[PDB]
Amino acid sequence: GSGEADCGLRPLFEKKSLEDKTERELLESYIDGR
Amino acid sequence: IVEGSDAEIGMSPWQVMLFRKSPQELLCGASLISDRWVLTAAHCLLYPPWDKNFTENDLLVRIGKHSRTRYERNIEKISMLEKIYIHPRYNWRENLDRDIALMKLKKPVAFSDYIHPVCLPDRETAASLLQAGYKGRVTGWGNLKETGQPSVLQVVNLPIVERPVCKDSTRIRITDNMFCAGYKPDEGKRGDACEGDSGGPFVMKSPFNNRWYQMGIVSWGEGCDRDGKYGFYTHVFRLKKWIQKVIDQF
Amino acid sequence: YEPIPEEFAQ
Ligand SMILES: C[C@@H](C(=O)NCc1ccc(C(=N)N)nc1)N(C)C(=O)[C@@H](CC1CCCCC1)NCC(=O)O
Repeated sequence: GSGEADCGLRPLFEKKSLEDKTERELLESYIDGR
Repeated sequence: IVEGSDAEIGMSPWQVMLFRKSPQELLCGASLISDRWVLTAAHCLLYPPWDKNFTENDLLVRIGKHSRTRYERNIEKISMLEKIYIHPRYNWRENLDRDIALMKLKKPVAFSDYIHPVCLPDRETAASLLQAGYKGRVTGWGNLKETGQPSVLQVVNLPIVERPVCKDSTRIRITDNMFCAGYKPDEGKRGDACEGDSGGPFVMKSPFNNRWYQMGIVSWGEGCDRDGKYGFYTHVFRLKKWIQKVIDQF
Repeated sequence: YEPIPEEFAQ
């Protein structure tokens, strides 16, 4: 789409269903988190 | 990066280092948006007040790095610039408005576990995520304190701040192609970008499709991690069209 | 900074 399909999916994380140590901090803030 | 922490391997596969040939030193941060294009801040290349005016042959592009000073053999890839494009209306004279530039690599780079392009936002994505309070991530090899540097790539998650608060924190004339981020004085947590992090990517992970998008570019600030002060970033979506033009025209 | 190979200096 607005970026070559595949962009934004990290080889060592998203593509293997693993998460980095602080990415949930971001997702928790996309609503009402702090 | 001030008050951050060491990034983990492969955490920012799009992080690029602008390396100066002579003297060999860190120049700026940047980001890989495709196999042939890197994005960075225009003040990394042009800024008269400091007699800065680099050209294609004055620097190299190092992709896939983690360590700041070591040549990471077999992992990092060093690329050469073919062409540099500075936004025609970059205002270095007044408020650093439109602080953006595109660099065309001589040859396409091959992706790996440590090299992968970030996505560029589209109208819908920018509108959903670019909201006050929503956190983003900044990465860099820059200074650790305002007044030395890190051994490994640093990272910090920072909340985007309401436009009003950004305006009332400085005397500099803020524009629509900018946004600021950082913790407020009474939030307990702190952190910020700093000299050396310039041109670096401010990203966000979409909760809709799981992808990372670059929303901003480390532009300017007054000091580093000072209470009451905030970091300013180039609003990438606002300049998205100039980006498309440049790319499919050259 | 550790020196980077020469074939890159262009
Ligand atoms: C080119 C920039 C610059 O140094 N960018 C690097 C830089 C410094 C600090 C931060 C931060 N988030 N705290 N981000 C990026 N300049 C000259 C500035 O940011 C000026 C501030 C204004 C200069 C005139 C044009 C508007 C910005 N301050 C320097 C400093 O505080 O160290």
